[PDB]
Amino acid sequence: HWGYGKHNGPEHWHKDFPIAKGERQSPVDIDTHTAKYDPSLKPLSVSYDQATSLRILNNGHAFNVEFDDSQDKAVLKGGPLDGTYRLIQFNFHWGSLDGQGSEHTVDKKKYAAELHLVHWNTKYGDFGKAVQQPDGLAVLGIFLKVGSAKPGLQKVVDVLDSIKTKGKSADFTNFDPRGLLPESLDYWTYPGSLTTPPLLECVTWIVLKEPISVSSEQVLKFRKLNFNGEGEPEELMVDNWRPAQPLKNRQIKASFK
Ligand SMILES: CC(=O)Nc1nnc(S(N)(=O)=O)s1
Ligand SMILES: [Zn+2]
Ligand SMILES: [Zn+2]
Repeated sequence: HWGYGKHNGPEHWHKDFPIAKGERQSPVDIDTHTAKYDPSLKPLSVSYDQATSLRILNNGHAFNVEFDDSQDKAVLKGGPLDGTYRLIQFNFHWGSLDGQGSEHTVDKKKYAAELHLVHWNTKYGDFGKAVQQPDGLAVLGIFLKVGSAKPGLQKVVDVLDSIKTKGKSADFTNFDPRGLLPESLDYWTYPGSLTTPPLLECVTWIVLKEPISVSSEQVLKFRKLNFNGEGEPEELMVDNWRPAQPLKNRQIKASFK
């Protein structure tokens, strides 16, 4: 089964998922001097006030917080998007050390972790259909750097102990995702893919310029999770990030100058 180890990591994925060597793979390195400022990009519209979180789960690769996506409660629109995109989940990627952990990089700079807020285009009916379309998903990427603590992330940090191993899940209601957003919504956007198998090329990536700060104690708790299931030899869940892929003549557009 795929993973992030020496024998089943990113460099091996192409054997089971040939699309890994595709034309629009993610993540990528964002070269800030080559990115094109596009004055026609509209501001992002994030409406998370009616968001309903359900559970938090350790899937053996990272941990996800899932939301009720049966209605337009938490949606993303505007920016480079056409139509309404419904929030379904958010997940993180982190490193074993503070100088690595993010998937996307900015001018080769790696951040301590990266948050992904996944949304699917409502015109497709369900998430399963959306992943088969070139404009099926919109993922909002937020960088995390170590500094002062992020109050809004603490609820997540505190519950990690209950979902320590692969397969564990816990009820996680009333979590407000607005507490994870940076102050500015300036962004870079480019057409890409999911960063984990099946690596489908169905994502419009929206990467925020401004990182959020989290404390050392907060990220330390992420590193306590396990890749393994209960009762198996312990493998700490760290470095669950995919390296930057070739841009291959796609253009990264910026909403700011
Ligand atoms: C069910 C679902 O959302 N799966 C995802 N797989 N990888 C994702 S990512 N890391 O690109 O956000 S989202
Ligand atoms: Zn799996
Ligand atoms: Zn992710």
